[PDB]
Amino acid sequence: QTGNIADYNYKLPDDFTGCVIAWNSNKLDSKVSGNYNYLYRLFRKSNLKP
Amino acid sequence: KQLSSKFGAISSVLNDIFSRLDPPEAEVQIDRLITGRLQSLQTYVTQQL
Repeated sequence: QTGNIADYNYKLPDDFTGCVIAWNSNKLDSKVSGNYNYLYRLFRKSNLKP
Repeated sequence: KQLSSKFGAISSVLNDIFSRLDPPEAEVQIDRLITGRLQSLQTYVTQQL
């Protein structure tokens, strides 16, 4: 897949022999005030090797 | 002239398929193209034999 996270943050190769596991958590990762404890990279000089 | 055959692919050229489609289906398309080319080569080899 080609996108934003898959391009410069975490790229997956053609062969993986596996998959991902995801779930929704709107309580532990969210606080009453602003929760700005996570950062991600979108600018890069070139592509990211997997 | 058998090299200019689509063999079920979008085009007879391989770089366009490599740089256009996603690798999960591009690998299948290249596999089909190269196995068609191998079948044609085997037919030519049998005729030469």
